[PDB]
Amino acid sequence: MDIILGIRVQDSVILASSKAVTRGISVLKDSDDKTRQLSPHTLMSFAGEAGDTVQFAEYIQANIQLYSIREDYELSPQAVSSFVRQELAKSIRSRRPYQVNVLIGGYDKKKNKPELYQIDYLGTKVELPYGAHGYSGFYTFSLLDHHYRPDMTTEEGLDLLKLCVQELEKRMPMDFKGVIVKIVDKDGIRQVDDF
Amino acid sequence: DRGVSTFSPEGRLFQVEYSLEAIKLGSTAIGIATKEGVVLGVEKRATSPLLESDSIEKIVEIDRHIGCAMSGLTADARSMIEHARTAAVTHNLYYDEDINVESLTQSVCDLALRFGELMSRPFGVALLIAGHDADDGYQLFHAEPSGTFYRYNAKAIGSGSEGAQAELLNEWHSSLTLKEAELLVLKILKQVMEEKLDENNAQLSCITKQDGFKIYDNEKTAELIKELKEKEAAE
Amino acid sequence: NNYDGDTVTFSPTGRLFQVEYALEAIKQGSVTVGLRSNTHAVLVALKRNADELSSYQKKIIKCDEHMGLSLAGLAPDARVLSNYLRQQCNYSSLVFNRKLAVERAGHLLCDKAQKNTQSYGGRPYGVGLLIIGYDKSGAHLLEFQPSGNVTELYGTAIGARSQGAKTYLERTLDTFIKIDGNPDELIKAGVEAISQSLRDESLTVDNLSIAIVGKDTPFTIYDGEAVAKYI
Amino acid sequence: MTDRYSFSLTTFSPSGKLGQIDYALTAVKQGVTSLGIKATNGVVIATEKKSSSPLAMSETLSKVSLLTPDIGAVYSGMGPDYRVLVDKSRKVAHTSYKRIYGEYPPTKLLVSEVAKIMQEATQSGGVRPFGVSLLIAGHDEFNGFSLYQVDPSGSYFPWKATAIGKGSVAAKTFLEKRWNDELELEDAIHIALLTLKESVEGEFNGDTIELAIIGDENPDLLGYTGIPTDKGPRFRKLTSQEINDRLEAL
Amino acid sequence: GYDRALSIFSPDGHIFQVEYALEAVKRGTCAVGVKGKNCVVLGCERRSTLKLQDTRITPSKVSKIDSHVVLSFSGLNADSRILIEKARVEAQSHRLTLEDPVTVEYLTRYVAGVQQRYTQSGGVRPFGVSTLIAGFDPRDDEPKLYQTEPSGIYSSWSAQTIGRNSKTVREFLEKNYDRKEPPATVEECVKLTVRSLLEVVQTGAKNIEITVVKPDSDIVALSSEEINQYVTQIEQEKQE
Amino acid sequence: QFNPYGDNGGTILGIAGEDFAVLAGDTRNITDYSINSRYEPKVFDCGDNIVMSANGFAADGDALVKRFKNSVKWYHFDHNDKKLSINSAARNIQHLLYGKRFFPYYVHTII
Amino acid sequence: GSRRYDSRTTIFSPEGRLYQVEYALESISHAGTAIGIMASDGIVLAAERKVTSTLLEQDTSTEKLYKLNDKIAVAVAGLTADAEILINTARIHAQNYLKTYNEDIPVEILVRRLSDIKQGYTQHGGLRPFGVSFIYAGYDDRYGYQLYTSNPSGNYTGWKAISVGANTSAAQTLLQMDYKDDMKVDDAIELALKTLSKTTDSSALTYDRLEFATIRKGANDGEVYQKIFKPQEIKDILVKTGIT
Amino acid sequence: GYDRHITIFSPEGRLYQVEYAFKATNQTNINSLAVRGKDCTVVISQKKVPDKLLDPTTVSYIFCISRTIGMVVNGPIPDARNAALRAKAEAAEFRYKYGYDMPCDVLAKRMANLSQIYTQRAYMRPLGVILTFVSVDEELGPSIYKTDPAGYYVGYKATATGPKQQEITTNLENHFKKSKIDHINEESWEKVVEFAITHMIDALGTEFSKNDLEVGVATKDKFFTLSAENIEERLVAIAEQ
Amino acid sequence: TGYDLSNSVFSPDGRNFQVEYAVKAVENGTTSIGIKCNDGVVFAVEKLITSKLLVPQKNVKIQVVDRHIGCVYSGLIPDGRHLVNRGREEAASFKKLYKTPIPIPAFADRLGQYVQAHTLYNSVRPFGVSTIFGGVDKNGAHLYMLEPSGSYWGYKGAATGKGRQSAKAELEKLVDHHPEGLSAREAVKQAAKIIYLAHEDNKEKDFELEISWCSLSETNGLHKFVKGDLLQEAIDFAQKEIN
Ligand SMILES: [Cl-]
Ligand SMILES: [Mg+2]
Repeated sequence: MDIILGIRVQDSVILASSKAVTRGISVLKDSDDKTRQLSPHTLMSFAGEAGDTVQFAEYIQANIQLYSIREDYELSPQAVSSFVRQELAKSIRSRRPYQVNVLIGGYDKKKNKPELYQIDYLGTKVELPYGAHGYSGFYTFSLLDHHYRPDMTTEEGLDLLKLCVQELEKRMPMDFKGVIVKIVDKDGIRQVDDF
Repeated sequence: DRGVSTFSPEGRLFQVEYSLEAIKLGSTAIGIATKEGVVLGVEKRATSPLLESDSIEKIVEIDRHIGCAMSGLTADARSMIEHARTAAVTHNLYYDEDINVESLTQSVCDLALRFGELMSRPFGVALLIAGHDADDGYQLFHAEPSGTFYRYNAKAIGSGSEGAQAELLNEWHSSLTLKEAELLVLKILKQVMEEKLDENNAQLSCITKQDGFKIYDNEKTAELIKELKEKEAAE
Repeated sequence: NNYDGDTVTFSPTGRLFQVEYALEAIKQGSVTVGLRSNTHAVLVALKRNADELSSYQKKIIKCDEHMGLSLAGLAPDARVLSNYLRQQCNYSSLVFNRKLAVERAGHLLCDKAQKNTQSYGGRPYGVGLLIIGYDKSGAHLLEFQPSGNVTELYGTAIGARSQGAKTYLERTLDTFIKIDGNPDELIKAGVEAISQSLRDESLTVDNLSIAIVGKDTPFTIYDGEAVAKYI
Repeated sequence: MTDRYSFSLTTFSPSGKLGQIDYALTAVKQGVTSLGIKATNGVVIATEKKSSSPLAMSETLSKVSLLTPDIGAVYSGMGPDYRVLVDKSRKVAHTSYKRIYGEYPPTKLLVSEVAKIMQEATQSGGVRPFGVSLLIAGHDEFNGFSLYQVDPSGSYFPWKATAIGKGSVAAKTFLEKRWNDELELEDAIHIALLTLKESVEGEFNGDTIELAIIGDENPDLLGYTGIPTDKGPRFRKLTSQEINDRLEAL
Repeated sequence: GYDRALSIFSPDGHIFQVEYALEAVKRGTCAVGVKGKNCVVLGCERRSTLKLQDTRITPSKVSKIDSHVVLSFSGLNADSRILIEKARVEAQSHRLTLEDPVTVEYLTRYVAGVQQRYTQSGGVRPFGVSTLIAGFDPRDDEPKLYQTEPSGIYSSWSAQTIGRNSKTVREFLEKNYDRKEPPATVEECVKLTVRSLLEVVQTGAKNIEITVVKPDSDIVALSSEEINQYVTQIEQEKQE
Repeated sequence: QFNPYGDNGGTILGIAGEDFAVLAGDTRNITDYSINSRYEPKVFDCGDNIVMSANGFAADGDALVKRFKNSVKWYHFDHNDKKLSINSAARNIQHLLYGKRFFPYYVHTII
Repeated sequence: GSRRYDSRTTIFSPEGRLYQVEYALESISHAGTAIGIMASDGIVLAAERKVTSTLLEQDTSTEKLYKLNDKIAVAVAGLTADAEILINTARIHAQNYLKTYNEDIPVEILVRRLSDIKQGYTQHGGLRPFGVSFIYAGYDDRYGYQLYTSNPSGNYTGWKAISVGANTSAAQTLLQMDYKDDMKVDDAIELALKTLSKTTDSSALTYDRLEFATIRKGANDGEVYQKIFKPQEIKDILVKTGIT
Repeated sequence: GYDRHITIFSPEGRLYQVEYAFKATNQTNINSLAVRGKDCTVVISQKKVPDKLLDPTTVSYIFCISRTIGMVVNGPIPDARNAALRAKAEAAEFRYKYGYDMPCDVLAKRMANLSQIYTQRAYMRPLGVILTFVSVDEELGPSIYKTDPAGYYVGYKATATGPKQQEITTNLENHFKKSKIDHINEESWEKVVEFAITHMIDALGTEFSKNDLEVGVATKDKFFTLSAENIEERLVAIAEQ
Repeated sequence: TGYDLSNSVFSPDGRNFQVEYAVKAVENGTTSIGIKCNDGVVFAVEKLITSKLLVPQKNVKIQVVDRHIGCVYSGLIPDGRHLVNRGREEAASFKKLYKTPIPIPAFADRLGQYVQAHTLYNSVRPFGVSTIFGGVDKNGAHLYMLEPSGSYWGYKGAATGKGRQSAKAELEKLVDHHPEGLSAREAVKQAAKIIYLAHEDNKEKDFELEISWCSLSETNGLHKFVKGDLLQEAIDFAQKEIN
């Protein structure tokens, strides 16, 4: 875990998530996908304590999938984000809290608008044009403050994302073995294979 | 009404005796024990021709060395089998060995009387538990909802039980081969069954030390049925 | 009649019919005999089979190295009670490094059976037991009934036609009590006692079941070819 | 041991009747008459003090009970069932309201809580319904004065004026003739005493009649001074002397 | 807690509460399942004593348990929701631990186990519901159709019907369904299903529901006009 | 603060032959620099030709042996006087020990 | 023991019916009639109060019509006390959903859960079922305007127009006759009152014996308004349609 | 007719088990009486010891609940003792929780509320007893409060309980008509006990020896029972007047 | 009717028929007695010798509670044991909290409340025993008799079982003839006689006598069984009186 980014543009939400899984002085894997599809138009990336991350991601995934089957309907990104926030808000006062930070990128089909939510392990939710968790934000936020425009295309958003990854690869201490990039729009979720 | 765990004036538990009547309504199941193995056979009894008969699962594996056949309210047997399987595997985990067939049966029979006012009623199903262990060799047990189990050389349960048991009385001897026992189950099943016996409405199985518990294919049983008919016509 | 629906109800004459119906299950059970001298205590049990293809229902259960019983009635209830005895015998050993007295064994069974006769929902035990044992005060023989009543005896018998063996032992009392330091002769007396309860059937090799405990003899059960000596 | 009665003792009969509720209402019918009348500037509740024995001190037995400083209750039916309901009603006013909002509940909501308790005795395991009908009079800032009736079923209805118990049928007819929407509190007390005389048979005075009002705030009954917003209880029980004064000009 | 043993044996060896639950199933609207060569079709009756209904929002008779398995039923409607909910939860729980969706056999075995538990648990009555569970196992093109009932027994069927007048439609299917050659196409399977319901239903208007399930989570419900075309076609061939 | 463990010292040794096996152990019991007993046995015959010793903290060692001896007893009751094989005894003891994984028996056990 | 006195509320008849559910429905058939009519631009709820007394306070009274949230209301038919237990549960459930998802609860979801509660009382617990039938009238952004009913069995269904309580047979026939799909709210108001006026057991239908409510999008732009009619407003609407 | 076996309503709105519990009250065939003085409250009860083998000192239906409160029971002794033990526990707990001695009338209410529960809850039967509580309350003065199986309770100027209760009741009624006051206008408790015995003798029409009576007296800060000799001394005083 | 089918149900009389039915079971049982004496109490019981096969002196019916209380009962023997087991728990918790051994009157109420509790619910059965018990405490000697209803009183002499009326009559004579008091050693001898006299109502089977006693002087305030020479002496005294 470590680097998870998110950028909301005109017609889509783009999530970038590092591929490295490190334990001790060994990079155990360099192709790890730190994300789960909660519903056809909602994607959640995650980062934090080992084990907790996936266990939480999959638990949320199961619940949203259960809801979808029960009501034969897809929950809005806003609704999913609120559900996730509450689960974390419960967790923090538990015996052993989930130490997991997430980004929820979704496309609301009723509003025809992309939405990006940033939620930390405390259950602190914020809707943002761009978001990051961990040390990443200390570089990317200022970079995006400068280069981001609200009316950008998906292609422009990917170039803007490339600029972030380049900066992180230059100034971050750890080798995070690149990122997996996924786009969330009106047509659902797809992965960019060449990044 | 009246209590579930009530004794009759003759000194029997009403509910246990009534569950025995339910088992008499069930389909026939036969077991025969030999020195070469133990054979288990059942009547499938499909309620309609549209029902896919191969989905009727009345013979069941508990462990590699223990098999089980059922008769009566077969839905009730699911939790009994589950318990048997867990008991067998759990014993292997705790002791690094196979569990004795008698010990397994005893564990299943402990559930039987755990009912009252625990579950609400006794089981409505009887089990034939067949297996092998190193100590007492090939064994066949009849487990009832009374909590009682008897070892048998051969045993029939279900609707055609009393007629089949009398037939097993004459036919069984201590030097039966496995092949002889297979035919004997098929013979006796064909006698007590309503519909005509074939590979689709009857199922065979066995447990041997070497190969463990095996349910026979419909192709294999069909050849044993054909072998049986030829031998009866031959004299 | 109207007062036999459950164990919590007394009859107008002060009877507990469910307890009496449980007592009736014992009378249906196969005969078993108990007797002792001053050195040894012996259980002799007639085992019963479903048919010629079936095995013979095991009647005798070991509780500890120095104690055990024979049963007559519902076998699962005997398994529950014998298990309880095993635990109580074992508790006495682990905690106090003390072999459980046969008298206390009886007291514990009495109190366990009683609780089932005073509460709604439950039922009485449907089995009678004959407990033998050798403890610090010599050989013992107990008779347990599921009413709760436990009784210490020189000899007794329970089950179907148990009156025949019980009469014999009542005559033989003076003889068998002084069979000290001789196991085989005390068993012979027990085998002759149970024979008085036989009708049409006789004692065969896989029919008879004998158990013995004594001064220098742990509780051991004899079945199969080991009892051929006494036929 | 233990409560084995975990099943309903009140069930639907083939005709659709809930037997125990009907029978509870029959018990209420047998009970002594009580009534309530709503005025423009107050509410009055009244009942007869049926003495079990002349040696008994009827002052110690209070049929009209304060629930909150602005809410009072009276009943017809089984007294013991009423007494415990008053205990539970007083407590629920604190636990489910005052300890949360820092103020007393409005009449309608306290009534609602009492109704809930009585409904549960109609459905819960191993219990019979309460054998009483309550008349609850009260005041609150935003609803003003109000009067409610609560039946064994747990149903409650708001009334301008009504009566329950022994001679309720005749008493309700009497109240229909006399009641108007311009009644002052003193006029309602006068009518209450007239209505009650019809049902009472023996002695009719301040010692055999129990009567309380929900009217103006009573600073003299508050017990302390210094807080301007706290002006005292609107519930006041009329004294034996105060009743007799009005019985002369009857 | 309420402990009473409601489901108990009778002198003749019957559990009346389980058998009375079957009567509730017999009262329920007819439901039929027919599996073809490459598909399964679930047909369902809807009683026409209810006009002024709102079919948009009214609970549909066929329910999706997962994207690849469906469940229809006959009997008490309120009871069916409880089974469907439990099944749906177990479906997601199976995906979570095994990392693979349920097989139709497994899902059926679970639902049947729940029904059985309610026949020997204290304080509860059995489910007055029999179900038809149909679908396709993951990465498998062999059609699956299973039936469950209040007792807890379950089994696989080439074709089967449950509910009121089911014995009439079972009679129809028994002669019209060939084991050696099942309905080769979707059209053939739907037609045979509609035909079988037309023996019992009344009118082929808003009384018949049809749901077609195909491999790889391909489930679609037919509309009124689509079903009406089968009804119109069958009646014209009948007049002969 | 109360310390629930102690060290009773001693040492044990087991060797296996072709048709035999030995399990030896010194008879000294100690706490700190004092001797408690010069003859306190800690190698026991547990039945079914199994000898056992649990060396380290004697209170935990005696408890474990006691439990295993009791395990042998109940194995007989529950499985028709079957002899507990050495391999089966080993696996049983694993479970006894691991049952107290989060409050261990401070012993090195040999059978 | 106590077995002797157990009614066994959650069992099947030999015919496969639930005794207590059937008898609860028999109870509900004597309760005051409640009608729900769904129009294209709103929903009407109309209900007849049970034999009113002249000294009953009418304006500060609530017997038939209850508010569950800002978008959903119910009409009651049966035991009021039972209905209030279920209504508070429903009100809480709606707030739980809103707290969890930050969205108003879809009508069906609320209905299903309330119906599931009723179902439980018929299958386990040994308690009597709730002697209540609801008409749910509500709106959400998925299905728009919706009418549902639930009964003591825990079974619920959707409707264009429906009646519960007394004389449903006669009421349903009249609704089935005059109802059509392109109907407006003001027309549905008139239909609801006309149906009650003919099916009533009373001599004449008056304002004091009625509860009335509408759920329109008659607020300002793309938002729903609940209107629980006041006594004077029922008096006026009764004159306007020419019943009095 | 199972509505007569448990505490549920009959068609005419009655609880038969409660009514039958009232009849259990008189099973002992003992009459009790309670009156108030200026400074005291006196309670007296008949004492009948039929068996010669009984230890007469252990035969009692009067109980010392707390230091200040006394209680006499009309009904079978098992239920009487059940009620006594509970009342003792309640009075002790009250003092611990609220820091002052439980008043007579409050204990009566508490025991009455418990009795009420048995009339509503099915698994619990009512106690077949009538509990008469007496004290000299520090706020209300001399106090008599009585409880029954229905859960009813009320204060009394004076009271009587038992088979011949009505004869005793009217006897007392006529006295208070005559005296025109709520109590026995007497200084010492000795003479109030004498009044109680005198008016019981007149009402019942029987003469009493020292062993035929049982007396309890409540004064400020203590309730106590009288011995046989204390009663004998009291009987002598009546006879010599 | 049906008022007698369920425990804790009042009949129209105000009676609990189930308790009265339990009394019948007590009346069916063997005879047991209790005699209060100068500085203690004596207990005795009839043991019917059903068969020659019964081991003499080895079916003990009298039970001890704590170290100073003796209990004996007639009726359903198991029910009596259950009551004693409770008595022992009650006496143990009293001594645990209050240090001093439980007084007899205190102990009497503990059993009384427990037995009475078994008349409050239909889910339990009343006790099928009348229990005679007592001992020596700080206030001296106490004898009690407890019945199925929960009713108990203190006694000068007590008797219950099949021969209760015969024993009661004999007990009443002792109270009359010895107003100053009866000694402990005398009471043991008298107890033997009264059991032998009460055996006339159960004379088919012959019986075995069993006696126990608590006395401040003779047993030092502790409960002991009468055995050996003192037992045979009491048997001979009884044998001489019947002839
Ligand atoms: Cl209270
Ligand atoms: Mg009661």
